[PDB]
Amino acid sequence: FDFDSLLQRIDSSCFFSRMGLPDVLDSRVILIENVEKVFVNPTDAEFKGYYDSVEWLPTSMTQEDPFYKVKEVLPKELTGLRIRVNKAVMNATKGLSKDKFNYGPHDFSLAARNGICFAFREYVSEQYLHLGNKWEEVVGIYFSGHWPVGIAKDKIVTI
Amino acid sequence: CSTLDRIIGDANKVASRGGAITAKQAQILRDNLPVVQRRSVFQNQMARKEFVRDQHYLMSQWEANTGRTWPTGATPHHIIPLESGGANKWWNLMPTHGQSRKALPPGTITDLRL
Repeated sequence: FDFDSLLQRIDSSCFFSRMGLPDVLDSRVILIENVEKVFVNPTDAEFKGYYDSVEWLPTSMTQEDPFYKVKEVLPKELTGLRIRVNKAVMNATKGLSKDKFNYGPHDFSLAARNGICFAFREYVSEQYLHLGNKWEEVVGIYFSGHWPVGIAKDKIVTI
Repeated sequence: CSTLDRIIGDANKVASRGGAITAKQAQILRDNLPVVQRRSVFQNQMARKEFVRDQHYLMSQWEANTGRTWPTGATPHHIIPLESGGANKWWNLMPTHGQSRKALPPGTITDLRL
């Protein structure tokens, strides 16, 4: 695990730039067009039956990791890395367009910015402690310019 | 009608006698809480604890600010729910007698005056 390689990848990234473009990702991805069709007026055709099963990925620091329920005290090094990945992702997410994050009275821009920082903090925990690859999958979608919003069995719902 | 107007209208139908939302209270709600932020489960649990801790102070302030006695045996109801981003503030309380879509993710900001 190379932490500086992650910071330069974050450095040269284009987060949220490909939201609503019909790109080829993992077969596990369910692609929905926009925030309206995920969160305000969903249809189970676009969710491919999985709407009943979906849980939103965390969009706030006070929410629980859905993949690993790690109760352990973290190494001080890891605490240090999580603060540095958070600041890296905060700098790579300045001045996002609000239009792709807004529908009607709903603004999803804070949820998205919290959600991407959450995913990268947990990805660093995952790779540092060798816990698995659940966050590696989510972060790959972020690096491709999309927003993974939801887990429904082995599927990742994304814009 | 705005979202806020409909919530205020609905809440008043179930208000204790002598406990209706007043013109003043409705304007304060409109001014102080026009946009709300969805709370996490944990943030909702802490907001509920804050209420249990402050509710006697908040009921006194309801009495002093509307010039009315707290209706006998009424429970304090949040007009804008805590989970939706409602406030623990006298102007968000009203005394009371006692579908499809997943809830919005925490951090979602909603403008109520649309």
